[PDB]
Order: sequence, then structure tokens, then C-alpha cells
Amino acid sequence: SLIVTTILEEPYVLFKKSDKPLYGNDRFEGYCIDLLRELSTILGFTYEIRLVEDGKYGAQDDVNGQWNGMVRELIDHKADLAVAPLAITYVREKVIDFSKPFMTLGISILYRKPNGTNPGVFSFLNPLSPDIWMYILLAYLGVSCVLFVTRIVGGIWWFFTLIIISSYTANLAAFLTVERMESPIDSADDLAKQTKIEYGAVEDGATMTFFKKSKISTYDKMWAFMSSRRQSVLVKSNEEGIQRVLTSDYAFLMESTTIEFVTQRNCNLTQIGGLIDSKGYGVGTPMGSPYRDKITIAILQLQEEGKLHMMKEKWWRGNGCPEEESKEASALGVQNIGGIFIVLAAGLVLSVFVAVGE
Amino acid sequence: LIVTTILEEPYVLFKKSDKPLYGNDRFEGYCIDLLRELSTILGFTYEIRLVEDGKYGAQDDVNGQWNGMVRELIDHKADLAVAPLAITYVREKVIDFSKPFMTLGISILYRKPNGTNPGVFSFLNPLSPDIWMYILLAYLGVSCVLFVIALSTRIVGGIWWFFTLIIISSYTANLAAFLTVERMESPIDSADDLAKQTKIEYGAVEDGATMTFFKKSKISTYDKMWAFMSSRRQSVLVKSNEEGIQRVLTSDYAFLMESTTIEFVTQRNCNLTQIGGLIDSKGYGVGTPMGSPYRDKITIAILQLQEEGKLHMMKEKWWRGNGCPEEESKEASALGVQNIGGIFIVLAAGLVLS
Amino acid sequence: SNRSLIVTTILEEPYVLFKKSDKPLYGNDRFEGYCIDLLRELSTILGFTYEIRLVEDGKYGAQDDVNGQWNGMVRELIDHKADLAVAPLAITYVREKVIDFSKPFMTLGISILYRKPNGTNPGVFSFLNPLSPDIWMYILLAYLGVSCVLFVIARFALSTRIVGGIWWFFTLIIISSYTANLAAFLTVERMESPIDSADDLAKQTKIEYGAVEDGATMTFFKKSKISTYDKMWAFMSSRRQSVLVKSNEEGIQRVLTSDYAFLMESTTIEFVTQRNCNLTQIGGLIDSKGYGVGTPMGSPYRDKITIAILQLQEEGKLHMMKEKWWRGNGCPEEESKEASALGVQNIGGIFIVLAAGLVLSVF
Amino acid sequence: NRSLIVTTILEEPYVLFKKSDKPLYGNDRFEGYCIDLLRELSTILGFTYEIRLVEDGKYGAQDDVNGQWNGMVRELIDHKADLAVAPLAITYVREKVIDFSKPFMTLGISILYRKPNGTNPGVFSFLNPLSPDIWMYILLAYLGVSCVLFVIARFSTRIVGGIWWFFTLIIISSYTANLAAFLTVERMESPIDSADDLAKQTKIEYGAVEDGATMTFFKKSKISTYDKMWAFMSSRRQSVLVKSNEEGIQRVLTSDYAFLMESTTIEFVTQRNCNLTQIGGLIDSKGYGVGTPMGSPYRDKITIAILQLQEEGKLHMMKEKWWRGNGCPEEESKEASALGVQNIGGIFIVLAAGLVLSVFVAVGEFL
Ligand SMILES: *[C@@H]1O[C@H](CO)[C@@H](O)[C@H](O)[C@H]1NC(C)=O
Ligand SMILES: *[C@@H]1O[C@H](CO)[C@@H](O)[C@H](O)[C@H]1NC(C)=O
Ligand SMILES: *[C@@H]1O[C@H](CO)[C@@H](O)[C@H](O)[C@H]1NC(C)=O
Ligand SMILES: *[C@@H]1O[C@H](CO)[C@@H](O)[C@H](O)[C@H]1NC(C)=O
Ligand SMILES: *[C@@H]1O[C@H](CO)[C@@H](O)[C@H](O)[C@H]1NC(C)=O
Ligand SMILES: *[C@@H]1O[C@H](CO)[C@@H](O)[C@H](O)[C@H]1NC(C)=O
Repeated sequence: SLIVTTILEEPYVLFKKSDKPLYGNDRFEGYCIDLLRELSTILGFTYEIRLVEDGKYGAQDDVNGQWNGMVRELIDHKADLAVAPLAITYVREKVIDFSKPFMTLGISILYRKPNGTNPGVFSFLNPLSPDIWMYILLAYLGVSCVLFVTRIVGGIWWFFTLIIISSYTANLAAFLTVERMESPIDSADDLAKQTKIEYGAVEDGATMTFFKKSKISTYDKMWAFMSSRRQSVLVKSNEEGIQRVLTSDYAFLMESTTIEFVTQRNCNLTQIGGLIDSKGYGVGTPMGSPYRDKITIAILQLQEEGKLHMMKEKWWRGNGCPEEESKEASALGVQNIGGIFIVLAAGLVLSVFVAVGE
Repeated sequence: LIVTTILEEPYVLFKKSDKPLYGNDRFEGYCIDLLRELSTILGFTYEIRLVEDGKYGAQDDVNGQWNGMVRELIDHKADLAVAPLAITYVREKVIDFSKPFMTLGISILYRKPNGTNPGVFSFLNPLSPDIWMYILLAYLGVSCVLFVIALSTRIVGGIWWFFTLIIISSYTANLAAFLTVERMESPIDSADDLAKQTKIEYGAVEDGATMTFFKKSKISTYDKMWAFMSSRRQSVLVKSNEEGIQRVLTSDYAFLMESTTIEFVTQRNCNLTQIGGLIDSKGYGVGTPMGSPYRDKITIAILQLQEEGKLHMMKEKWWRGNGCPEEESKEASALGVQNIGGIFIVLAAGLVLS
Repeated sequence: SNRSLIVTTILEEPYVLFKKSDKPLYGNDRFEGYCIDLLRELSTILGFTYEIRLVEDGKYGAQDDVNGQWNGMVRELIDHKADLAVAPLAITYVREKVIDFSKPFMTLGISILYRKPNGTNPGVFSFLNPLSPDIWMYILLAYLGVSCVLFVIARFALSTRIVGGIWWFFTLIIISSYTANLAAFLTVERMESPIDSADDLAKQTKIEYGAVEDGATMTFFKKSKISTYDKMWAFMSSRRQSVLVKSNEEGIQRVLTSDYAFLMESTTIEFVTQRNCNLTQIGGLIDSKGYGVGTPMGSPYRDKITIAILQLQEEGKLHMMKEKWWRGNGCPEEESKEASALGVQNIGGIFIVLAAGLVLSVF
Repeated sequence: NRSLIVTTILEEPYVLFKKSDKPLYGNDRFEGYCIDLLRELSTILGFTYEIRLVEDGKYGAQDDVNGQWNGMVRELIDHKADLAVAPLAITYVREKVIDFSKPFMTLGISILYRKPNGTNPGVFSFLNPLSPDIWMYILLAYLGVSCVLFVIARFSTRIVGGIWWFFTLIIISSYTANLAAFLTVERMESPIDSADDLAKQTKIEYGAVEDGATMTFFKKSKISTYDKMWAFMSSRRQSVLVKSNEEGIQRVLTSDYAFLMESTTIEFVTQRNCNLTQIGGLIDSKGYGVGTPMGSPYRDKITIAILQLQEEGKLHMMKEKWWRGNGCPEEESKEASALGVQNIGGIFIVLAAGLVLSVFVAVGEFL
């Protein structure tokens, strides 16, 4: 008799194909309903899973007063228990006394993973153009042959070496300084004062609503940019935004749980900052029925022992991810400077060969 | 039926002819071609009337009023008006517009990057010429002292080593500072580069729908640009574009103005380049009173033209005919030092001295 | 003249505290501090026979709109149990309407406490940062190999010229790479600057900054009409319960243990900075609310105290009293504040390495 | 309520005649922070006000010849002026004669000093990027290397050479990098940072206004940091002291100077002139306030009005309104400057010293 409303969400409620179609609750398989099954094994009761016909989320309507979404399946209290991805908003808390949230999270920014631009083993050749290097070699041969056939030539050679050292060091220092000045990522959670890396969120979603009703010095300018180019940055759904991020320089703003889910599904995306908003996901009941307190105490007794961590991991691992740097220093790498080692070894071995040849 | 056009230079001029003309089939331009194509495809015959009063649309926002070019040639004087203008709140509240035909946006005029690479440009640059003479005479003095002498050799070698270490460190450090200074500044200033810098000046037509977009729509970089423009109301602001092109032609100026005519200017004058792409979005259309008597025919014609593709080719040909040559084709600047040959020429001089 | 003057005070560490003595002590002798010194100066200027009577409510005056009743020092002043409430007690309109104050014996305001910018200065091996340790081992083995091959060639002059040239080129590349990397490392440090204003801290979002959950150091922001302060109040309101700590000491702990920039009255800020390092007052002064001495409305003492306070301001002994009670204890903990803008004092401890190489080369 | 007549000084940042003086003759004659403060007071408290300048254009100063007063306190004590809304500094000598409302603004002594620009001494131009201890350590290491080489000659063929090469390349790289960072960033800093820093030095002469608030405060200061300042000022009573204020500003603009002013006019000048800047924060903590005759009932309400203005933020609004006249022009876009003679000059002197030392020891060797 305990009807539980559900909504199909990629990391929360899934309709597994399995081998053959099933009927009832066994066909449905997802993190939320699995947690409900466990707490039903703990707290003794039955539950019947019911989906929402409309499939939309619950929010205040501009010209109706009544709310569409699960609220349509909640206005007449036809859903005894409501588990779904539901941010605890002001109006939702006003009308539903939501239990303690399962998760605490907020909107977070998503970005394409900054690939390491490897310039090859011969990276030390960059500061001076190769033509200048050929000039250096021809000058070396010229000064050597002139010396073969002494104060003036020695002084001019020393001055030339002076100039070459100075120029090479100046170019390399300028290149490394401009590389280090700009951060490999954008201004973390501070895409203001940038106006070049286009950023956007879902169209008229929870993130869009939050940015609309925000007055912080960074987020108000972010919302101004949102509204200025709404037809471009805003996307219909999460997958379209992810595809746009993959195909072009685009920063998305999505729920943090979805950000970690996606960035763990594939390692081509990263979460720059995180928790730039305060909200939570937890179940509730439209009426002040006494069993929501039982739900809260079930949540507390489930959290007092370690069981939700493992299910959260096994649900949000997906495939593996290659190791990535966390505290790499500013020191030159082997891949960045190994060219001089290689050329020195080659020069040494050819010198030995031509010495033993005669 | 009755239509109204605009007097702006980029879309139409006053074509010279002996026949008495007042704006009926005796002009030229892309707007004239658009109007004639619409009339022919829709079969509409009428008279075309020029601008009576107002430039770009007179605005009287002191009491929410607007008279010139907007309420004297669009609403009541003429039933319709194909006047090329942007769509904004003050117009679209009552004067409706068709779906956009071209997307208008402001981009930046800039000086074309010219590469000056003197042979002796950085060989004697970081060190002052007086310092160059000083180090030459110091070398001469230490050489003559060594000649006079030939222990003191250890101390003279040590002081020479200390001096040469300092002079190399100073020279290399100053060259690195110069390179860093010239490299931190963007090789081409973009929609965000101008805001963060102050050496390069930017401006546009005073309240010519450009800084109207800047006063509202508070974007961080855009707010910084608007503050900088308001700081210098004349120093960084130019009165129009007909002389703004000449101003930006030889100066450090940047001129913010719409994409179509900046493309026209860059094509007709390759000496100036365009940067930034559609940083703001604005659409074209036609004037329309309350009721839209002839919206159906114009919408049908423009959607048929969009599905036809004739607009794309007419746009390309008309806006490229003045710019058939393209001087800028493979613009690219090397990051490393190029043609720094002063050290090579002095090495050659030293070699031939012997 | 022959009447005891009852005064009240609260336990604020910089201002008034119980005298540090294991032996029990009673009366005015048991209280000591800056405000106690001020009261002693007032007593020795005017004619006072004063006894300190600690406020039982343990709070400052607050207009309780539930019943329209005061509390703490202000309410204690309304009924003349004590007629001189000398204490850290801000001059506010809600108080000044109901109670009567003298001139501000010191002016303060809201200011931001921020942890000093940590730098990678410590470490005698900081000169080896630009080149990775594996690269250093590669350099050492290349030096050993080139020495060995040169010795072999000598044992066994075009080849000598070639090996000399290749070694010179290798040294050229390695020294230029090291110089360039260390120059970039020391240039990006001077390139970035810490925030030293309220505008800079309000524009940013990474560095959290919030006031205390009960004091008036946030109530100014709530009623503030200035753009930047209103924006930062909106920011800290959007992230309440996380950047609005309950008490000052846990705010200091959070600042020490996190990228948190606390925000409270300037006197406490400078007291903390002099007493404890690692923290500085980055902002100058946001608000301005001087303290004062309590006084019942129908009491001439205020006026006289007014004059007395001004007397001290003319004598300059208020300045030295504040220095003694604020900076005097911080003298042992005075920060180095080196005048050298380079900040390169023994960054690279290569002298020790050179000495070790020399003594090993002595053989 | 009759009409309260206020007496006001003509201090520049606080009270100015209206720019259109020819057609204005009413209460709109005067404009300034004090004037619109009084306007806000009339908006918040019901009373009409008539502005009158003090006759002699002076502040209230005690006249010791007969015990009388000098300026606008004279008509306060005689009830000739109901209010004195003006920059009346709250002082003990005045408070015994008149009643001051609680300060609407707090000020004090501060150092006006020229904004640093491109300049650098000779030897310290290149000695700066390394600490003098590091230079002495380098010299000691060079001497040690020389004596170790002498011992080796008298008794490592290449090990000492290699370690010395490593040491010298590390030192040259560090020096080059540090001076490159200095040239790229160019983080200018004033020689003085606080009062004690200016007290210790003697190259930059001080400044004040003779028979002014600053000089009187410095006299009889008895503070260990300001008694030396008073002694230095007494050393040259004609040079460092300035008979006026604009004269002192011009002097500090046109020459090396460390003038001393009230913080309000300090910030007014620094926001009006980019060449100048403020040092020391606050030395004294003098407060302003409106003046009233003793026993005037309006003090207890005008202090309430001032506290309201300060709490609601309108005081800060009118403060920021008429002290940022144009803002600070910051460009930071000029750094392509070569090493001139001034930028690096000490190297010629040190090499000449080395040369003369070498020739002296050479001619002494023949002995
Ligand atoms: C790799 O990084 C570069 C540098 O920003 C940029 O082109 C882009 O983010 C990546 N390029 C790819 C994935 O082709
Ligand atoms: C080269 O470009 C610069 C930058 O505007 C300027 O000196 C000038 O426009 C050009 N110099 C010429 C044409 O000699
Ligand atoms: C040192 O720097 C680190 C940088 O991550 C930061 O924890 C803080 O600024 C400093 N911490 C301590 C304990 O000094
Ligand atoms: C400052 O931070 C350091 C680093 O954690 C710590 O050791 C020290 O106790 C702190 N306080 C000081 C130096 O007063
Ligand atoms: C730079 O400062 C010196 C300080 O003596 C001053 O004489 C000179 O006029 C200043 N130059 C400027 C501000 O251009
Ligand atoms: C003073 O005026 C401006 C403000 O900084 C400055 O550019 C100028 O060089 C200065 N001139 C003198 C003589 O100090």
C-alpha cells in the first residue's frame, strides 16, 4: 500500500534490460530504489514502485499556482513516499517537510580535461628558430676554419657566445613565464573577467533558476553572461551540454553528483571547483505524517555504520580512470628536456667513432 | 505596400543620375537589392520613400518616447517599412519585427600586424649604447693593463670574472624582461584582451547603439570596458566610423562596431583587420504596427529565400566585390627570435678584420 | 564626594581580565587590563572612589523587540545600580538614544583578518627545485661519463674539439633551462599580489570570508547600502552556517586551518596580529564605531569624563597605553618583516654543498 | 523653531563656494561635505539653517594675551552662533568652552610622500637581487677556492674545478633570474613605511605647518618615536616647517619631502594627485564634530542624528562621494627600458677600483 514515486535518472533510477523483460519492481534497478530495498530490509515494510506519467520535475508554475511534475502525483498525496533527485528548495521545503537529505551537494562546473601539450623530445629547440640554429652551426664552422688558418677572433667569439646565451635564455624564460602566468585551467569557479570560454547550464533548470536569483559579485555577472547569450550557451539536456563541451571550449554548470558521475564515466572531462551552491537530495512526504521521522532515524542509523559509502562507490565508479597528477612541481620534466641528453649522447658516440676510425 | 528605407552609407548611397529621384529605383546597395527582390518575389508595387527625420532612430527615453526615423516613417506615415535596424526592447514593445535575416554583432577593428625585423634590433637594445661604449673601453683598459703587467694576475682575473658575470646577468635579465613584456601582451587583442589592458585604446560612436549595450548587460569585462570608455569621453571615443576608419588606420585605436560593415571595411581595406566574433547577438527585420497587416507575405518570402540560399550568394558577392584581393592569407608570427643577425654581422666583421 | 562609584565591565581579554595570580585577590585589585588602566587614570584625574561590579547578564546592551527590554550593561545603567559603565562598548544609535556616552576614547572599525601568503621559502635545497631530481642524476651521470670518455680518449685533435663543443652545448642548454625556469618561478611569485582591500576580497569567491554569528560585525553588512559590502553580505548569506562561525576564537582557528578571511572589529584584529603571527589586517577600515564609557542620561559625569578622556588624548598616554596592552605583549612575537624586497636570503644553500664538495675533494 | 545660524570655516575639501557664483546668493552658495552634511541633518531633524562664515576666517584658538578666543568658537561661547557645523577638531582646550557632538569622522596625522618612480642608486642597483650576506659568502667561497687551489698546486685535478663550476653556474643563474624578475615586475616601494621608519632615517627631511595642529601635537609629545621628530624639526626651524599647507604640498611635490598632514586632507590630495601617497596610516586619533554652546539642548539630538547617519551609511556615502575626485590613473604598461647609466653605473666604479688596486699591488710587488 506504500506507493513510492520514481523518476528515471541516469545515476539514480535505471531500467535495466537484463536478459528478458520483467514485471514490477524487479525490472527496475537503481541506486535510489536499491537503498530503499536495503532500508526496507532494515525497517520492515513493503513498497510498490510507481513511475510518473509526465516525467517532469516539480516546481512552482508561473501562471498556475499548482505545480507540475511529481507534484501532480503529490497534490492529492497519491505518493506516500517520494524518492528522486530533488533539490531541497524553499518552496519544496515549505510544502513538503523533507527528511534529512541522502546527499549534500550543489551546482559544480564541468570542463574539458586540459591535455598536456607535449612538444616532443626536441623541446629545447623551440626558443631559437631552426634557421638560426643552422646559422649557429655555419658560424661555428667558419670561426673554426678561420682559427685553423688570435685576440680579435677570440674576443669576437666570446661576444658571440655571450649574445647566444643571452638570447636563448631570454626566449626560454619568456616562454616559461607566459606558460606559468596563465593557469592551465580557467579561473576556478570565477569565469567572470574572462568572457572568452563560453559557459552555460541547462535551459531553465535548477542551476538556471539559482543563477537567476543570485546576487554574489561573481554569480550575478555569470548570470548576466547567461542571459546575454542564452540562445548559444544554454542547452536542452545534460547530454547535449556534455557533447557541446566535448566538441568545443565550453564550461557547463551541472549538479555535482552528475559531474562526478560523468567525469568517472569518461576521463575526458574534469570538475574544476565544486560546491558553489548549498543543497541536498533526500526523500519527503507532502503531509506531516509521523513516518518521515522514522525515515530520518533510518538514515541516521544507516550513516552511523559504514554501508552507504561502498554502494556509492560501486554505483559511481563505472569504468576505471588513468592516474593523473595532483601535486606535480614546476620542475622541468624528462620528456621536456631529454633532447639535449639525446644529442649529447649522439655527439659523444659519433666523436668516439671518428676518433677510432683514424 | 508603402515602404521606407534608411540613409546609412554601408547599405545605400545617393546614386548620381540626371533623372529627378527621391528614392524610387534610383539607388544602389545591398539593401536596395533586398527590397527589389522582396518586391519582385511578392509582386508588390509601391513607392519607396527616403528618411524624413531622425538618424538611426531618435530615442526620447526621458519619458519613453521615440519620434525620429521610428515614429515618423514606420508606424503611421507608412503601413510598412523595410528599414535595416537592430531589434531591441524599446522597438519590439509595440513595433514588431519579422524573424531575423542577418545576425548583427559588434567586433573590433585593429591595425594589421606588421612585422618589423631589423638586423640590429636586439643585439644592442637591452644594453644602452653608452653602456656599450663603457664596456668596450673597460675591455680596452683591462687589455692595456694586462699588456703593461705582462700575484696580481689572480686578483685581476677574479675581478674580470666578477665584472663579466654581472654584465652577462644584467644583459640576459633585461633581454628576458623585454621579451616577457612583449609576450604577455596578446599578439592579437581579443574580446577579453582589450579589457585587461590599457595601452591599446578602444572606442566607438557615442551612444550609437554600441555603448548602449555596454551601460546595461553588466558583464565583468564589458563593465570594465564601459568604465574605461566613461573615464575618457573624448580621448578614447570617436564621433563616427567614416573618420573612425581613418583614425584606426594609423593609430593604436580599436573601434567596436557591427560585423557586416566591419567585414566590408576589412575587405575593401586589407590594411585593417577584424577580430572578435558575434560577441553580442542582434537581428534585422522590418517595422510593423499593432496588428501586422502584411507580416504573412514578408515572412513567407524570407523563409522561402532562406530555404533557397539565394541570400547567401548575394551577400557573399555584394560584400566581397569591394574586397576581391586578400592581402592577409597566411598571417603568422614566429615566437622565437628571427633574423637577429647583428651578432652574425659583427662576427663576420671580426673575422674579416684578421 | 564621599560616595562609592559602582562601575561595571565584561571579560574581554585585551581590555579587562582577572589578574593572573594564584593567590586569591579581591576588590579592584583583582581586575586588570587596558580599560582598568583607563579607569585608574580617570580616578586619578577626577575624584573617584570606585568599585568594579561585574555585570551579571554577561552581555552588551541589546534592544529586545520581543518585550522592549534592554540587557547587560545598558539595562544595568538604566536603574542606577552602577553609574559608570567603562568597558569595550560601541557607540551605537540604539544605545545612544537610551543611554548616554562620552567621547570615543579610541576609534575602531570593521577590518579583515587574513592569513599571510605562504611561500615556498623554507628549504636549503630550494635551488634544486627548477630541475627535477632525476634530471639532476642524469646531469651527474652525464658528467661522469664525459669525464670517463675524455680520459679514455686521452689514454688511447678533431675528436677533442668535437667533444668539447658538444659538452659546451650541453652546458649551454642545461644552464639556460635552469635559469629560465627559476626566473619564471621567481617572476610568477612577484606577479601575483595578495588582496589588501575589501573590494578585492568581495570580487573574488575562492577565499571565503564571513563574520561572527552573534556580534554586530555582520549586522553592519545586512543594513549596508554600499554596493561592495552589500554584495559580500549576499555572498556570506548564500553560504551561511559554514562561513558564519559562532565565536571569534573558532573563527581564528578556521582562518589558521583554512583559506578563510575573518572579519571583525579592528582592535581585536590588531590584538591578534601582534599576539600571533601568520595573520594580518589586509583591509584598512570598513566601518567606524568608537568605544566609550557608559553613563546614565541624567548624570554630569559624562561631560567631566569627556574632558578627562580628551585630556588623555592631549597627553598622548592613551596611545602608549594601547601600545602596551596590544603591542607590548607581542614584542617577543614580532615578525621579521625584512626590508629586502628580494627575499632571497639563503634560498639556495649551495654554499654548504660547495663546502662538502671541497672537503670531499681534499682527500 | 526660529532659524539656527551656523558658523562655518572655508576649508577646501569641506566647504566650497558654488561654481556658478554669479547667479547664486542663497544657501546654495556653499557646497561640500560639511554643507551637505548639514543638509542631511536638516532632512533628518526639523530646523532651518543659515550659513555664515566666521569673520576672521580662523578656527577657535586660545588667545593667551587676555584669555580670549580667536576663531569661530568666539561666537559659540557668546551665543552669537547656535551651531558650528565645520571641521572643529575635538580638543580638551575647546571642550572646556563649548560642547561637541560625537565625531562624524575620525582623522589624524599622516605622512604625505611622493609616489616612488624609476630611480636606483649605483652599487645597490646590482647588489639588490642578492642579500649582502650572500655576497660576502660568495667572496669567502672564492677566497676558499683560491687557497684550496694554491694548496693543491703546492702538494683535485678536476673535482674542485667541477664543483666550483656547479657553484658559479648556480649563482649566476640565481642572480640573472632574480634581476630578470625585478625588471619584469618592477615592484616599486617607498623607502618609508611607517612613522618609526621615517624617524630612523635622516636623508628625507620632515615637514609640518608652523603653529598648526600637527606641530603642536608633535611638541610635548613625550613619545619615544615623536620626540626625535620634534628634535629634528627644531634642528632646522626654517626649512622643514612650512608657513602654509598648499606650500607644503608644492614643496613635497617638487622635492624630496615627507610632509605631515591630517589624514582627511592627505587622502583628498592623494586622490586628487597621482604623484603623492599616504604613509603611516594614523598617528593621532583626533575627531571632528559640530560645535554648540555649553548647555545647548541640541547636542544630545545632533549626536543622535550623526550616529544615525554613520550607521545607515549615508556618512560613508557622502565621504566617498567628494573625496574621489577623479580616481587613481593606473596603467602599468611601460617597462621596455634599457639599463642606462643610472640604472647600472656602479660597475664602472668597482672595475676602476679593481684596476687601481691591481696596479698598486703590482708596483708594490717590485719592492
Ligand atoms: C588540447 O589543449 C589545447 C590547448 O588549449 C586546445 O587546443 C584543446 O583544449 C585541446 N586540443 C584538442 C583536444 O585537440
Ligand atoms: C606598424 O604597426 C604599428 C602598430 O600600429 C604602427 O607603428 C604602424 O601602424 C605601422 N608602421 C608603419 C606603417 O610604418
Ligand atoms: C602554507 O601554504 C599552504 C599552501 O597550500 C597553505 O596550507 C597555507 O597557506 C600555509 N599553511 C601553513 C600551515 O603554513
Ligand atoms: C604559523 O604557521 C606555522 C606553520 O604551520 C606554525 O608552525 C606556527 O606555529 C604559526 N604561528 C606563528 C609562527 O606564530
Ligand atoms: C621621479 O622622482 C623624482 C624624485 O626625486 C622626481 O624628481 C621626478 O620629477 C620624478 N619624475 C616623474 C614623476 O616623472
Ligand atoms: C605629476 O602629475 C602626474 C600624476 O602622476 C604625473 O604623470 C606627472 O609626471 C607628475 N609631474 C611632476 C612634475 O611631478
